[PDB]
Amino acid sequence: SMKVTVVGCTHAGTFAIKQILAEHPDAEVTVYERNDVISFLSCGIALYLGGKVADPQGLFYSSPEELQKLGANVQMNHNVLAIDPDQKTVTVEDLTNHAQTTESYDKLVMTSGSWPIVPKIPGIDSDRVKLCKNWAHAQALIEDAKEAKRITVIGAGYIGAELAEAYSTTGHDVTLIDAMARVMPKYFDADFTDVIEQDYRDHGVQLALGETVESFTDSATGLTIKTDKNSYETDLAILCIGFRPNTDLLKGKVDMAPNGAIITDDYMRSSNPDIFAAGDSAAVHYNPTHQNAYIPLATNAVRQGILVGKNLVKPTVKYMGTQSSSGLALYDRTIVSTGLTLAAAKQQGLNAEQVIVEDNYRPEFMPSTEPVLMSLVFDPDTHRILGGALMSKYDVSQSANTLSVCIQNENTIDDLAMVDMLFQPNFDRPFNYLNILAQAAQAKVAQSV
Amino acid sequence: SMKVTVVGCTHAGTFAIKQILAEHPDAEVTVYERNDVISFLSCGIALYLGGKVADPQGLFYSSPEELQKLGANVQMNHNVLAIDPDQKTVTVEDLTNHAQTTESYDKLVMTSGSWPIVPKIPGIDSDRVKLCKNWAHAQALIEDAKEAKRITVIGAGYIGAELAEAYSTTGHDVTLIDAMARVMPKYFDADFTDVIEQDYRDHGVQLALGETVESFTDSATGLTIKTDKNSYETDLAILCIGFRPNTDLLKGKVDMAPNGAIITDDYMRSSNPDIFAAGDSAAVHYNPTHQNAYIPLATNAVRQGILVGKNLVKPTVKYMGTQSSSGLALYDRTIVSTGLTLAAAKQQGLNAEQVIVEDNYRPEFMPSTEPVLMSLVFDPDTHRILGGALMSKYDVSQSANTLSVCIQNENTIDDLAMVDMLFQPNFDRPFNYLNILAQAAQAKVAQSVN
Ligand SMILES: Cc1cc2nc3c(=O)[nH]c(=O)nc-3n(C[C@H](O)[C@H](O)[C@H](O)COP(=O)(O)OP(=O)(O)OC[C@H]3O[C@@H](n4cnc5c(N)ncnc54)[C@H](O)[C@@H]3O)c2cc1C
Ligand SMILES: Cc1cc2nc3c(=O)[nH]c(=O)nc-3n(C[C@H](O)[C@H](O)[C@H](O)COP(=O)(O)OP(=O)(O)OC[C@H]3O[C@@H](n4cnc5c(N)ncnc54)[C@H](O)[C@@H]3O)c2cc1C
Ligand SMILES: NC(=O)C1=CN([C@@H]2O[C@H](COP(=O)(O)OP(=O)(O)OC[C@H]3O[C@@H](n4cnc5c(N)ncnc54)[C@H](O)[C@@H]3O)[C@@H](O)[C@H]2O)C=CC1
Ligand SMILES: NC(=O)C1=CN([C@@H]2O[C@H](COP(=O)(O)OP(=O)(O)OC[C@H]3O[C@@H](n4cnc5c(N)ncnc54)[C@H](O)[C@@H]3O)[C@@H](O)[C@H]2O)C=CC1
Repeated sequence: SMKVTVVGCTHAGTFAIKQILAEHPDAEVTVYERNDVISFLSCGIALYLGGKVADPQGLFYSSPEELQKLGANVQMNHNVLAIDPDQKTVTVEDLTNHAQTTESYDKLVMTSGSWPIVPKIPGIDSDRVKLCKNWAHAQALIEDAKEAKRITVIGAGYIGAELAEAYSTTGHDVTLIDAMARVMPKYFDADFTDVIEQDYRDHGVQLALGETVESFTDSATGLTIKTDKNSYETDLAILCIGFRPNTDLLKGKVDMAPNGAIITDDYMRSSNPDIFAAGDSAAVHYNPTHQNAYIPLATNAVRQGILVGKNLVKPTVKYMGTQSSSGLALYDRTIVSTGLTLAAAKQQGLNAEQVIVEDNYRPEFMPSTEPVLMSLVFDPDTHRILGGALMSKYDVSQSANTLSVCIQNENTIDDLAMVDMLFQPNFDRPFNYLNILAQAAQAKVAQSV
Repeated sequence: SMKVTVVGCTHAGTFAIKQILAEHPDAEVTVYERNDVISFLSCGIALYLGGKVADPQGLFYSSPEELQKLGANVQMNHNVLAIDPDQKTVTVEDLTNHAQTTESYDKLVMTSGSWPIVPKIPGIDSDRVKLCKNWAHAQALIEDAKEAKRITVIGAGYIGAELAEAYSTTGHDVTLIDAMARVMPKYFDADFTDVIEQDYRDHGVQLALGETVESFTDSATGLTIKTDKNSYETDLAILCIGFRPNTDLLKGKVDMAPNGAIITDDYMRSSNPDIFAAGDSAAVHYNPTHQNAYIPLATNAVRQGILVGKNLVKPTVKYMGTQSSSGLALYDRTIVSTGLTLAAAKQQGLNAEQVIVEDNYRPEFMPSTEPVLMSLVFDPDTHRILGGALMSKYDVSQSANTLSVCIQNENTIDDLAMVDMLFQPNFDRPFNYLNILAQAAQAKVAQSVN
């Protein structure tokens, strides 16, 4: 029978394994994972630190026992040391007693994920510099937070943004550093991030944008962070400056993007037809540009894991690509986006324009309403939608998924301007705010004629 | 200059006129409207009666003066008496002095909308039987609600459902009657309406489903509504049993559906190439069946009005059809749908199956969460999505628009099962609840193959 080795098991491995066992229940699935847990939802770290998670065990949705019971041979506390695609073997280390074994496989599933970027900076080994990725890291932050009044968050991507918000609302003195000039520059245009930065300033967070850490130095009173433009004193520094694919086991053995992301076909197969990849080990197929990209999100892991299982024996279900839809909640605002920002489209040489629209999401005659700030990015010539974003105190998150479906189907601003959407004054004006947004894009293109 | 006559101006006429004047500023636009107002949002009636509207002037978004300022010749309080397409004339009555005039047109915009269905029943002329459509009706209801403790709502469609809830939450004794066995049968399947009906009962509303009124009889202490199965004593009856297209001016003169809805091409042109129709006077192109239908919603009026304006001279923008997406809020529940119910699909002989899924919309580890009851209706062979619905105390209304776009693009359950949707625990589980819904449809189709 078919022998399947799965390297790594947080989310992609978990979904791949369950899918493989459901659709090929004779297969012999072995999974290796360095940790002693699986399925930890790292989104819960900031939620716990912000006082929003009562029981942290609720942040796990599966377990080794569950996978074992389903028919998998589950090897926790094991570190895969080598993969030999020519001989189709893996060499593994039991972390409890150091014992090494070598095993054969017919199909290998590379769900080894990512690891935080850790720059080579003097002092980075300090006990006061911590990572924020897995359950081990979360437990350390849960313990440190009590004694750490002053917290420096290094990196203002999604992780840093959520941490800075969580610590600031729980009475800590927060400084937020990013190398770029704005917070979350990858995800929103300046009209959005200007508003978010002002929120941070209003809540007492110190912004240190356009700065890179040169050194960490311990002192009698805490940790000294020297940037190229300033020096900060802190009790705890959290490093969250992005992800690096954890794929060295296959470096030089399968096609990879420059950063090591495994390239796959539409069935999640690597350049080696017996080696699949899913999750943060793999590039995504990014529909707005029709290019490979590396934008690691749990949504990719659960989908690609399922596809590995469906395609393990022969191509069966095509990968649909992604829009990299994403969002978060900060200080009572919902902020969501999908596809390209205008900044990114222009940076990549694409033909792109944008409208920004601020409207109340439902009529003023209602008992209450809320402004929603909206962005639509489009090709001014083909009118193809390239991306969009929404921000409101009203929960507009579901509208980013509507835009995702629009992009998935290559819809234009003219489609979105008139496509049927319901009207009821509890929810919107006679035209939905997404119709209104696209109508403003029409008006921009028409004025350009 | 091109001469344009617009018959009727609540919403579709308003949007057509603004679009015409913007795209052809020189055209001479004359609009006739029976009432003395335009742009009244009838959705505000239930809201006002429910105590949710402070200033009812906020329920108007435009005005005769605004259209006049924009260049229209606005003839309020005028009633169009005749339309002769062969001669391209309209005959009109000034209601203030009965003066009639006849005018020529190059293009006519039929935005005459609809009127409530009023059946031929003994006693229906009573002062205690009221309509619930326009601003005149609203003002009458606002006055009478003060004294009438017992309200009978005749018709459990959207209007009736919202009225019953509005009156029930402001201290009235409400009885809700429908000829059909369920409330809102056109819009949701029984798993949803069973829940809504229980909601009405829990709030003291008396349901009289599967009953038709035989007579209204004034009695010593109120009005007696006689049905084929019971009798009810009320202080006010509201008749809201559907809309009829108000199209008699053109009956015999342009192709119509059996109920009088004007059939249009993809440019909103009637069978007479100089007469356009938009709004409740017109049929919609219903995408799930690819057939004409009559499902009057304000969403159609605003869209078709715009399209009339863009297509008045030459075909410029095609009509995309509709899924008839619709929904409402009742007792803290958001309830939305798009496309076909299972019941409707099978009543029309379509090949169709359904999955019902109830899940919390976001993870249980959050400080709160809410169940969402979901339905997906689909062709089990092609996998095409035919319709869907969601119900939750969390505001899931936007998800009905996601489904609408899925149907607009002829997407399948397999598309929806995997299409990219964001994950953040403030909003959903790793898979969005719409992904989860379609994955359950996938599981149902898989079980039926072996
Ligand atoms: C704080 C934080 C918050 C986040 N919030 C969100 C959010 O809100 N929404 C969203 O969509 N995404 C979010 N993400 C991203 C999401 O968590 C990741 O995309 C997801 O963890 C990737 O899943 P994965 O299974 O592919 O890889 P991983 O989670 O990285 O796990 C891969 C596993 O492989 C193991 N492994 C690696 N090498 C070996 C080896 N040689 N031998 C044995 N085992 C090995 C590792 O121990 C690891 O456990 C967040 C991430 C973080 C850190
Ligand atoms: C209580 C109520 C609540 C509603 N709630 C919603 C909701 O929440 N969401 C939604 O999408 N839809 C809702 N609707 C439906 C929506 O209001 C209608 O679809 C909309 O009014 C149709 O607009 P219209 O301009 O095409 O037609 P109409 O509003 O019917 O206006 C047509 C106009 O033409 C005039 N007219 C007719 N004949 C003549 C003539 N010979 N001469 C001169 N004038 C004439 C009439 O006076 C009328 O003003 C609701 C309707 C009602 C009654
Ligand atoms: N709500 C959501 O969707 C969430 C998803 N994630 C995703 O997990 C992955 C990792 O998250 P992040 O660590 O925040 O990565 P990120 O890619 O989202 O942000 C990294 C930030 O670090 C900055 N940066 C890079 N190098 C730096 C340096 N030397 N010094 C200072 N700043 C530097 C970058 O300008 C960038 O803003 C991302 O793909 C993220 O989208 C994580 C948390 C929440
Ligand atoms: N939130 C929303 O979308 C709303 C939109 N509307 C729309 O306005 C239009 C008219 O609204 P409604 O009057 O509610 O029509 P409707 O078509 O929604 O419902 C009419 C109801 O009356 C029943 N009925 C028909 N004849 C009857 C009879 N002789 N006796 C008793 N019951 C009878 C029907 O079974 C039906 O349930 C509809 O198209 C509606 O969708 C109106 C209010 C709110």
